[PDB]
Amino acid sequence: GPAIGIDLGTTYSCVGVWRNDTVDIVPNDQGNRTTPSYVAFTETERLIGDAAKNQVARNPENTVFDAKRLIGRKFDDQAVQSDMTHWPFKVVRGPKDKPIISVNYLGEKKEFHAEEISAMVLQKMKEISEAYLGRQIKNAVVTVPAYFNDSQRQATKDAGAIAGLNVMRIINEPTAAAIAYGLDKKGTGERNVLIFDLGGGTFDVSLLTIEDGIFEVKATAGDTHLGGEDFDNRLVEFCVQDFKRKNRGMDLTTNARALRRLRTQCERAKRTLSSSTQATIELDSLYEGIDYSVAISRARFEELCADYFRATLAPVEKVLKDAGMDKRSVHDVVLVGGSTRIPKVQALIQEFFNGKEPCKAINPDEAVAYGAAVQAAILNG
Ligand SMILES: Nc1ncnc2c1ncn2[C@@H]1O[C@H](COP(=O)(O)OP(=O)(O)O)[C@@H](O)[C@H]1O
Repeated sequence: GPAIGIDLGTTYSCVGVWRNDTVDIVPNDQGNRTTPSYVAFTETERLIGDAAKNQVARNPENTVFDAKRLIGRKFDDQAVQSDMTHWPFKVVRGPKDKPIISVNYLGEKKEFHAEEISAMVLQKMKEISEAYLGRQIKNAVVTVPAYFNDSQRQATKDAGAIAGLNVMRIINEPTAAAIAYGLDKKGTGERNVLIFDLGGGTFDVSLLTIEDGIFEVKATAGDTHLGGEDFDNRLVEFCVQDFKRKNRGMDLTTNARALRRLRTQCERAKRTLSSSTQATIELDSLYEGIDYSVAISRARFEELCADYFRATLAPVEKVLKDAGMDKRSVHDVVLVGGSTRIPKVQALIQEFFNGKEPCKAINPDEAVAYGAAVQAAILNG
């Protein structure tokens, strides 16, 4: 039957399908083409995607996310132990050193492996595709980070099987993005491709070489805790200090609701500032019946996050340095990840590459799913 490509992302997931001999990226029921990689369990239901993410504050112990940071890893891994201190859900050690997520669900304690959480997300991507295409779907390519090891790959395949998918192949995220732009069929001889992938919570840079249409991952670098959320945090912080300055030292972070509402509008302000030079936050009855409003300029946003945005160019230097390649030798710079929409981030990268135009014609948070789907179709016939 038909085959699909799924980007199983750390914070968002995305699915591509084949209609009329081209690739369609599938909207979810919110009209969005990316679905949060969130699941939640209550006494009467389980929620996936936006619904799960939206109720996190009301049910934080049973709202699971970041499963991609556990999948295929061991419980006493240092990264795992570090991440566990920032998650409100419980993780305990299963037999054979396997992490187990423990939550409450339908009135009982329930245990899940990370691949079981990821299977739910994959099942959602499968369902929305089935509605979109009007048929049952089994065959899929699923993407993973280039640095994922054999155990992380197999656990991703298992998440596939658990969701009822026949995973024809697990391919690398940066390669899928390269495939989406046809880069393996563009020009003569050897082609050097840099993938710059800045998301909600992770940053990955990958340097690939293509020859005779064959992909080799030459070098990877990045930061697994830099992305869009950190930029949101900086906007929040600014607003908190502005509010004190206006209201005799009153701190808004003391109230939870005021923070959620503020964090919600900061995210929206950040998005708005990718296409406008000004954004407004205005929230009635924010803290102590105190109303709050502020005008935030793009320049101010760029200023609050200046260190972060400069820090994204260091992994670009590391992959090039590690591969013994000059930045001049890169033929395609590909922007992937929703945070690449930030004009300043695009300007920094373009400046680093001496004014070269990036490949950005495909939505950067859809490029991976797109390439996955091309590959699914090739493997499918
Ligand atoms: N227009 C925009 N301007 C700035 N940031 C954006 C915009 N659209 C999406 N983002 C950011 O993209 C991030 C999600 O990226 P995505 O690539 O979907 O995540 P993942 O890393 O899981 O693949 C979020 O932080 C979101 O705020």
